[PDB]
Amino acid sequence: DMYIERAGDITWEKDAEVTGNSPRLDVALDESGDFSLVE
Amino acid sequence: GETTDGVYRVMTRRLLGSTQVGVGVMQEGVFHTMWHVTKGAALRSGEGRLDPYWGDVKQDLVSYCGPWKLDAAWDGLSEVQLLAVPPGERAKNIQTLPGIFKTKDGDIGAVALDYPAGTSGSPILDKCGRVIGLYGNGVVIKNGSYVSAITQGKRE
Ligand SMILES: CN(C)Cc1nc(CNc2cc(Cl)cc(C(=O)NC(C)(C)CO)c2)cs1
Repeated sequence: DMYIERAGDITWEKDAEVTGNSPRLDVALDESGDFSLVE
Repeated sequence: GETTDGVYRVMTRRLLGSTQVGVGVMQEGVFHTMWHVTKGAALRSGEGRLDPYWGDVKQDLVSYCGPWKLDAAWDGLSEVQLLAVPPGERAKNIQTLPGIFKTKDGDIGAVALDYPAGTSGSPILDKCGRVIGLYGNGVVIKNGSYVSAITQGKRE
């Protein structure tokens, strides 16, 4: 049985940790909501 | 129940101790999460109850108390912030420039950041603090790393 707890405000924060790449990927989406890589 | 706008953890006691199964966004009195986090079950906020109002397993989205409220969109250019809420850790902003899921039905923004499965539902923000979608449905790439769609619902 499931409950929620507040974790914070939804704000853009000046000088947050900037990271991650930007891949362009070929994906399929099935009826069950699963993404997969095409090639 | 707590109806305050903001980001929330989704918790279960059904496993060992208290386990974070994911994250959602409270906005305009409606709780927004991913379907795979709750499987459409009811939720507790204190001694208030939240009942599911809308959902769709293919979009992997679910709204509680009211219809989906979040209509902001990635502009396909600017950087965004994942407001990540990892299990047992503080809310942290992680800024990134999204990649792309190319699909037969169209292109979606994608964010390439690794977090435990319990971070599913964490909101993705534009520069004005608006939620442009939720993190936690996507794919594992040729590296073993995770890439999530920017998953956004429709407003009516
Ligand atoms: C297919 N949909 C419809 C249902 C499901 N989707 C999931 C995806 N869970 C998830 C979420 C997030 Cl934010 C990270 C990870 C993850 O594995 N990340 C590392 C770093 C690779 C390992 O910790 C896994 C579960 S069922």
